[PDB]
Amino acid sequence: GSTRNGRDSEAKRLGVKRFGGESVLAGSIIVRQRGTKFHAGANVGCGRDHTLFAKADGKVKFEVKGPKNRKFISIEAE
Amino acid sequence: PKIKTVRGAAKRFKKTGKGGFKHKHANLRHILTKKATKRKRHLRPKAMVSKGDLGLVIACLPYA
Amino acid sequence: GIREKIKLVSSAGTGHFYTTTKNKRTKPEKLELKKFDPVVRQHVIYKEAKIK
Amino acid sequence: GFEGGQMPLYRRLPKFGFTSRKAAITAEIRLSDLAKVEGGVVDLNTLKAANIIGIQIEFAKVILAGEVTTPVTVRGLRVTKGARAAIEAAGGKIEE
RNA sequence: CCUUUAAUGUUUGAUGUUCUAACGUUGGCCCCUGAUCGGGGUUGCGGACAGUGUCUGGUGGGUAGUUUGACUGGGGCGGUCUCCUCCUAAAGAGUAACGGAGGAGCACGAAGGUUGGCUAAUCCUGGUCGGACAUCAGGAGGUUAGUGCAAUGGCAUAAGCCAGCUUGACUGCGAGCGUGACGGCGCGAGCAGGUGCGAAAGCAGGUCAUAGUGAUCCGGUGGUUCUGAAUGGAAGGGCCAU
RNA sequence: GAAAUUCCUUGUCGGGUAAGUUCCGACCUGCACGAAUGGCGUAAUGAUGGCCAGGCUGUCUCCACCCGAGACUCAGUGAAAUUGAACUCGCUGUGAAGAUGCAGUGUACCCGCGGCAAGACGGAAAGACCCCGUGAACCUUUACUAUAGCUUGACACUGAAC
RNA sequence: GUUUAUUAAAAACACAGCACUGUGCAAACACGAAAGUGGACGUAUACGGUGUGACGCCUGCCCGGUGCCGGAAGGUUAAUU
RNA sequence: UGUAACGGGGCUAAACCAUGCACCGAAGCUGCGGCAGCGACGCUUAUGCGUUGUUGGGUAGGGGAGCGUUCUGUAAGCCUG
RNA sequence: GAGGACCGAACCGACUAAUGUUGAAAAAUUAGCGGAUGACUUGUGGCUGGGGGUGAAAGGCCAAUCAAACCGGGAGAUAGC
RNA sequence: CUUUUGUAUAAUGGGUCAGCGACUUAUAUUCUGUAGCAAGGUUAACCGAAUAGGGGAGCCGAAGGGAAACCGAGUCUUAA
RNA sequence: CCAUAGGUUAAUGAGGCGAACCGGGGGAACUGAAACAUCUAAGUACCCCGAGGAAAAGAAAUCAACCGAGAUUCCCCCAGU
Ligand SMILES: [Cu+]
Ligand SMILES: [Cu+]
Ligand SMILES: [K+]
Ligand SMILES: [K+]
Ligand SMILES: [K+]
Ligand SMILES: [K+]
Ligand SMILES: [K+]
Ligand SMILES: [K+]
Ligand SMILES: [K+]
Ligand SMILES: [K+]
Ligand SMILES: [K+]
Ligand SMILES: [K+]
Ligand SMILES: [K+]
Ligand SMILES: [K+]
Ligand SMILES: [K+]
Ligand SMILES: [K+]
Ligand SMILES: [K+]
Ligand SMILES: [K+]
Ligand SMILES: [K+]
Ligand SMILES: [K+]
Ligand SMILES: [K+]
Ligand SMILES: [K+]
Ligand SMILES: [K+]
Ligand SMILES: [K+]
Ligand SMILES: [K+]
Ligand SMILES: [K+]
Ligand SMILES: [K+]
Ligand SMILES: [K+]
Ligand SMILES: [K+]
Ligand SMILES: [K+]
Ligand SMILES: [K+]
Ligand SMILES: [K+]
Ligand SMILES: [K+]
Ligand SMILES: [K+]
Ligand SMILES: [K+]
Ligand SMILES: [K+]
Ligand SMILES: [K+]
Ligand SMILES: [K+]
Ligand SMILES: [K+]
Ligand SMILES: [K+]
Ligand SMILES: [K+]
Ligand SMILES: [K+]
Ligand SMILES: [K+]
Ligand SMILES: [K+]
Ligand SMILES: [K+]
Ligand SMILES: [K+]
Ligand SMILES: [K+]
Ligand SMILES: [K+]
Ligand SMILES: [K+]
Ligand SMILES: [K+]
Ligand SMILES: [K+]
Ligand SMILES: [Mg+2]
Ligand SMILES: [Mg+2]
Ligand SMILES: [Mg+2]
Ligand SMILES: [Mg+2]
Ligand SMILES: [Mg+2]
Ligand SMILES: [Mg+2]
Ligand SMILES: [Mg+2]
Ligand SMILES: [Mg+2]
Ligand SMILES: [Mg+2]
Ligand SMILES: [Mg+2]
Ligand SMILES: [Mg+2]
Ligand SMILES: [Mg+2]
Ligand SMILES: [Mg+2]
Ligand SMILES: [Mg+2]
Ligand SMILES: [Mg+2]
Ligand SMILES: [Mg+2]
Ligand SMILES: [Mg+2]
Ligand SMILES: [Mg+2]
Ligand SMILES: [Mg+2]
Ligand SMILES: [Mg+2]
Ligand SMILES: [Mg+2]
Ligand SMILES: [Mg+2]
Ligand SMILES: [Mg+2]
Ligand SMILES: [Mg+2]
Ligand SMILES: [Mg+2]
Ligand SMILES: [Mg+2]
Ligand SMILES: [Mg+2]
Ligand SMILES: [Mg+2]
Ligand SMILES: [Mg+2]
Ligand SMILES: [Mg+2]
Ligand SMILES: [Mg+2]
Ligand SMILES: [Mg+2]
Ligand SMILES: [Mg+2]
Ligand SMILES: [Mg+2]
Ligand SMILES: [Mg+2]
Ligand SMILES: [Mg+2]
Ligand SMILES: [Mg+2]
Ligand SMILES: [Mg+2]
Ligand SMILES: [Mg+2]
Ligand SMILES: [Mg+2]
Ligand SMILES: [Mg+2]
Ligand SMILES: [Mg+2]
Ligand SMILES: [Mg+2]
Ligand SMILES: [Mg+2]
Ligand SMILES: [Mg+2]
Ligand SMILES: [Mg+2]
Ligand SMILES: [Mg+2]
Ligand SMILES: [Mg+2]
Ligand SMILES: [Mg+2]
Ligand SMILES: [Mg+2]
Ligand SMILES: [Mg+2]
Ligand SMILES: [Mg+2]
Ligand SMILES: [Mg+2]
Ligand SMILES: [Mg+2]
Ligand SMILES: [Mg+2]
Ligand SMILES: [Mg+2]
Ligand SMILES: [Mg+2]
Ligand SMILES: [Mg+2]
Ligand SMILES: [Mg+2]
Ligand SMILES: [Mg+2]
Ligand SMILES: [Mg+2]
Ligand SMILES: [Mg+2]
Ligand SMILES: [Mg+2]
Ligand SMILES: [Mg+2]
Ligand SMILES: [Mg+2]
Ligand SMILES: [Mg+2]
Ligand SMILES: [Mg+2]
Ligand SMILES: [Mg+2]
Ligand SMILES: [Mg+2]
Ligand SMILES: [Mg+2]
Ligand SMILES: [Mg+2]
Ligand SMILES: [Mg+2]
Ligand SMILES: [Mg+2]
Ligand SMILES: [Mg+2]
Ligand SMILES: [Mg+2]
Ligand SMILES: [Mg+2]
Ligand SMILES: [Mg+2]
Ligand SMILES: [Mg+2]
Ligand SMILES: [Mg+2]
Ligand SMILES: [Mg+2]
Ligand SMILES: [Mg+2]
Ligand SMILES: [Mg+2]
Ligand SMILES: [Mg+2]
Ligand SMILES: [Mg+2]
Ligand SMILES: [Mg+2]
Ligand SMILES: [Mg+2]
Ligand SMILES: [Mg+2]
Ligand SMILES: [Mg+2]
Repeated sequence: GSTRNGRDSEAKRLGVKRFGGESVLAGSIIVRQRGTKFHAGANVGCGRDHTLFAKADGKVKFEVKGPKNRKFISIEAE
Repeated sequence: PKIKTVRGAAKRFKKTGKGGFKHKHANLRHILTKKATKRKRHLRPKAMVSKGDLGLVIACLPYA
Repeated sequence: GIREKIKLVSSAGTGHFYTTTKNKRTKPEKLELKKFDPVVRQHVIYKEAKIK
Repeated sequence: GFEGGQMPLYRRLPKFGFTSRKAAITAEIRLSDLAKVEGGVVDLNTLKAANIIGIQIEFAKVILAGEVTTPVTVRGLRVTKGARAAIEAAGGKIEE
């Protein structure tokens, strides 16, 4: 006999690229994600594939804010 | 006898001032409607040959 | 793959064209859009034509 | 260039450009070359006589490279802006 | 001298008949000649046919040169081969098996941009036809709905639903970054030009995101302040779009 | 017609035998006979295939004796394959997984000669099976690409008249 | 009768007989760039090719496929022009 | 195939548990002597010397430094009846 | 006095068995076996040549060689083994 | 010895000795060392009786960018 | 019938051999392309004809580029352009 399985897709290398406290340059990707598990905070942008990236030089900061206890990433100016 | 150039490589690489090679990007010959303008625009300028490929290019082009 | 390629030709006479696709069975009417012509550097009307 | 059978680099990239016959008969002249000719007049013939340009060169351009410290007359060549400034400052002249 | 229409000296076309002089003769006779070869002569038969050369369509295992994939708990047979989603995967990334499960090879000038507005499923009760389920009203409920199509991650400030105006599904670029052995692929503020929506702050370089794909060569089409084998052109080539 | 064909199958029935997967005669349920890549018969023929019987016998029960030629001893002549090196035992275990050579243990004074082949994965031939190599050959064909031959027409050699 | 000289002698090959088919003679056919030669100093009661295989009784149905044979009104189609 | 499921002998501990102190045991560590690689610190006749720390198992393979053989020059020299 | 008639030596074969298998022999010996006036057998000489011959057909045979002889050459073919 | 994940292996090769038996040669190219000269370096064929000397035809280097025309310490891109 | 073909005689020449080099008529495949057909190997190997001490080629219906060169042959560059 044979199997009807045997397929998969290539790994997409998502996840956090710069962790809390890391110094980054403007433009740096901070996290790659499907949809907004993390949300964009101060000095952070959200791209068309929901990548969060730095809009200014500084240090990465994660926090939980708002009425829904959501996770936000911001850049602290250094 | 004299080493023979690989003529096909000579048609696709040119040596630059510090000794690298410039080349034309792939993917801009046809099937163009379905590609974004940003992608095509970034394929238009010539690029440099990568470090892992420099050896193959140099082997093909002894008189470059 | 029923959608067919088409070109949108500038009305400014520059020869500039964009390309796109169209479902010709459901929308037989010609596509017409204002788009930027980089030759004359203005937005003008562009009209559907055959792809070539 | 063989890579094990994968389309090799020199064939997965595209060809580009054309080769210009006029480039093969055009040469560049340095400022330091100007004093090397015989007689103080720089033209195609005197450069060829001094072995500065090849026998089949039909067009030459003087560029700002090296220095000129003597008055020279340049005749029938193209001169860059910087080279023209250097030649005139050294006391020469450029004739079309 | 223009529309049209009859005929021949007259040019080649196809058919048919006749002719002889090219050409055939493995019919008779004569000579070279002591010769069933050959040649010449003569006569009969055939005759512009046949046959051969060059070109050309068909047929052509008669003959030739070759091809006839890989993975694989041996090979064959069967199944598979690129792309996307989950799990295996050991809480960063990555991670194998002919391991466990599903999808793609598109769709859309609106299903895209923007401004303004809105909020689901399901059930209960009352109500003409009307019923288990149509539309109406109220209540409960709180996303159990929805998302153009798998699955996962998302989504109320909605990314879900409705409407007005529209073409940013713009052109040139791009700090910086991600991901690849490489070819490549991806995210991206911001700058110049021109544009749509909004009073405005602003948003817009396609679509909730992640599949919807094919290098190079060879050529085709349009454009072009490039090239142009003596020179001016042209052919061909380059560059840009396709 | 269960066959030079029948898988199931030693089909089933009859015959022959004490007993018959073969044989002979039938049945037909012909996996998958069949009419000139002939069907069904057929006297004669066959170093042809199968089966039965009489005769015959050392084929056998079950071997015995004998006659010769070797084998064995003496004299003369004088090979071979093979061979890393050998001071070249058994057993149980171990271990590239079936040991003369390791471990433990048992047995064993040194050396010939006639015999036998259980082992030295004994000798012989770079496995012929199987797989692999982008190896070979020769064969096939409605595989691909060609091509001799065969066939078509145009022009030439090739002319006249109606 | 023949055969795998050297592991197969046979039920294989051949065979007389049978049929189909080609061939009008410079025969078809075969060897051969060709000239020629065989076929044959033969001429359809002859010669080649193919299948079957003494003899006896026989040899049924199918021409849709592939081939061969005939047809040539039409469609398509080469060089050439 | 033969004890053949402590390696054997043998063992009632020479078995097992617990506690303790001795000892044996390797190319490990130390002692004594020697050689080499690398690095520091100083001398120096600038390429060796001294002091010091440390290193020195190796297949594919990379790097370094040498032995010997024949032939040419040095050599009509030098050794050799 | 016919006959691919019959029995059977020479002659031509090669069905069975034993032996032999570093042979007496690179295919034989021994005991038996088939044909033996024929499509028989044999001597001498001739002819056919390698994608070619010849083949009562076994891919048989073509000098102890045959699904393409032997010799020389391309030639140190190529060999991811 | 070889080959291997791994061989006392009952995997391979060798009866023994002696002699022979396998990374070369030419040209081109790049890198290292070393020597000469140095913004220069060097000649080829050839001439020459000449390892001299002549011969600088040439080749490499002192400039790049651009498909190219072209511009040039800049240039290309683009209307910028 | 003139003739021609044919026949006889005489004079002169040719033929055959040889290692390479040379001109001409024909002309592979292995191989490489990591398969293979275009292509390559290569106008090579090989077969054939002919010459000479050499052969062949040779006195522009050639190049160049608006300036000029001035038959053929051979060597170094140009340029692995
Ligand atoms: Cu036609
Ligand atoms: Cu003669
Ligand atoms: K006649
Ligand atoms: K004719
Ligand atoms: K033809
Ligand atoms: K054929
Ligand atoms: K497996
Ligand atoms: K297995
Ligand atoms: K995971
Ligand atoms: K919209
Ligand atoms: K809208
Ligand atoms: K990259
Ligand atoms: K063009
Ligand atoms: K020219
Ligand atoms: K052009
Ligand atoms: K039956
Ligand atoms: K049957
Ligand atoms: K029975
Ligand atoms: K038949
Ligand atoms: K019959
Ligand atoms: K028989
Ligand atoms: K019988
Ligand atoms: K032992
Ligand atoms: K034995
Ligand atoms: K293959
Ligand atoms: K063979
Ligand atoms: K027989
Ligand atoms: K036979
Ligand atoms: K007949
Ligand atoms: K009969
Ligand atoms: K009869
Ligand atoms: K039929
Ligand atoms: K038919
Ligand atoms: K027709
Ligand atoms: K030391
Ligand atoms: K001496
Ligand atoms: K005879
Ligand atoms: K044959
Ligand atoms: K022979
Ligand atoms: K052959
Ligand atoms: K070995
Ligand atoms: K091995
Ligand atoms: K092995
Ligand atoms: K073995
Ligand atoms: K070996
Ligand atoms: K070198
Ligand atoms: K050097
Ligand atoms: K510019
Ligand atoms: K070939
Ligand atoms: K190959
Ligand atoms: K092959
Ligand atoms: Mg995944
Ligand atoms: Mg293009
Ligand atoms: Mg010069
Ligand atoms: Mg005659
Ligand atoms: Mg074939
Ligand atoms: Mg071949
Ligand atoms: Mg396979
Ligand atoms: Mg299959
Ligand atoms: Mg993970
Ligand atoms: Mg982990
Ligand atoms: Mg791993
Ligand atoms: Mg792995
Ligand atoms: Mg997998
Ligand atoms: Mg599928
Ligand atoms: Mg809104
Ligand atoms: Mg950058
Ligand atoms: Mg602006
Ligand atoms: Mg406004
Ligand atoms: Mg798009
Ligand atoms: Mg949408
Ligand atoms: Mg979507
Ligand atoms: Mg082509
Ligand atoms: Mg011209
Ligand atoms: Mg011109
Ligand atoms: Mg049976
Ligand atoms: Mg039975
Ligand atoms: Mg019975
Ligand atoms: Mg029966
Ligand atoms: Mg039958
Ligand atoms: Mg049948
Ligand atoms: Mg019939
Ligand atoms: Mg039949
Ligand atoms: Mg039949
Ligand atoms: Mg029969
Ligand atoms: Mg019968
Ligand atoms: Mg017989
Ligand atoms: Mg004796
Ligand atoms: Mg064991
Ligand atoms: Mg054992
Ligand atoms: Mg003995
Ligand atoms: Mg014995
Ligand atoms: Mg053996
Ligand atoms: Mg083997
Ligand atoms: Mg083959
Ligand atoms: Mg015979
Ligand atoms: Mg035999
Ligand atoms: Mg026999
Ligand atoms: Mg005849
Ligand atoms: Mg004839
Ligand atoms: Mg004849
Ligand atoms: Mg038959
Ligand atoms: Mg019909
Ligand atoms: Mg017909
Ligand atoms: Mg026992
Ligand atoms: Mg013990
Ligand atoms: Mg204790
Ligand atoms: Mg010790
Ligand atoms: Mg130690
Ligand atoms: Mg010490
Ligand atoms: Mg150590
Ligand atoms: Mg060591
Ligand atoms: Mg000496
Ligand atoms: Mg008889
Ligand atoms: Mg015989
Ligand atoms: Mg006998
Ligand atoms: Mg008889
Ligand atoms: Mg007899
Ligand atoms: Mg031959
Ligand atoms: Mg056979
Ligand atoms: Mg023989
Ligand atoms: Mg062959
Ligand atoms: Mg060769
Ligand atoms: Mg060889
Ligand atoms: Mg193994
Ligand atoms: Mg061991
Ligand atoms: Mg042993
Ligand atoms: Mg061994
Ligand atoms: Mg081996
Ligand atoms: Mg051995
Ligand atoms: Mg080497
Ligand atoms: Mg330059
Ligand atoms: Mg001669
Ligand atoms: Mg090949
Ligand atoms: Mg060639
Ligand atoms: Mg002579
Ligand atoms: Mg001459
Ligand atoms: Mg001449
Ligand atoms: Mg003139």
